[PDB]
Amino acid sequence: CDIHVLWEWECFXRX
Amino acid sequence: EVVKFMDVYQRSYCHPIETLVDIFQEYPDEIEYIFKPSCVPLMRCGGCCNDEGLECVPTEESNITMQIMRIKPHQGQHIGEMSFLQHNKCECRPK
Amino acid sequence: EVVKFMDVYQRSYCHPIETLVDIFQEYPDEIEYIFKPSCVPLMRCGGCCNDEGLECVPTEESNITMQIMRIKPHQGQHIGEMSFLQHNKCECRPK
Repeated sequence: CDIHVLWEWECFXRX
Repeated sequence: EVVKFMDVYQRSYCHPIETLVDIFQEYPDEIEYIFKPSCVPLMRCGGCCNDEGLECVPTEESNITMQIMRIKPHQGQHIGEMSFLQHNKCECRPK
Repeated sequence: EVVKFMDVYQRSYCHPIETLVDIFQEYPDEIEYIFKPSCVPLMRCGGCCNDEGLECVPTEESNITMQIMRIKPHQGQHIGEMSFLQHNKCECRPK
């Protein structure tokens, strides 16, 4: 999940 | 009536928003005058990025023209056209 | 189109405006945590007044609740509710 761009639920999985 | 997470994130992520900006910021050379109004509304990049080592900065600029009242001390009240810079797209880049 | 004087003035006069506010500046006490998103959209007083001896100030406030992600270093990501102050009415008053 590239830090420079916006959003997917499955980026927020990873937290 | 709680605001849901993905809604909060989407509304706060780096994008152009209506921002009230003091005219002197854009025309510091004309600091002797008084302007009415003193503030003008302009689309400008704001909001946050995914990281605290990135800034929200523009990539596409453009100009808008507005009628502003201008008063010089010991002189007249004139209404006239002034140009301001607006931001059309933004990006998160390293700070 | 050139924006007409009266329209510039109406749009920029003291009123509540959606504003992107850093969560750190609202809770300096909770400086140990990281927030995602790190700023939020809030109705707050902005704009200008007829005079340069008046400030735009709130006359009616309320609270809104948002889902924020709170990260502690060497700990988990928890999404919980936080509360922030909003301005519902604004007026120009002396400084």
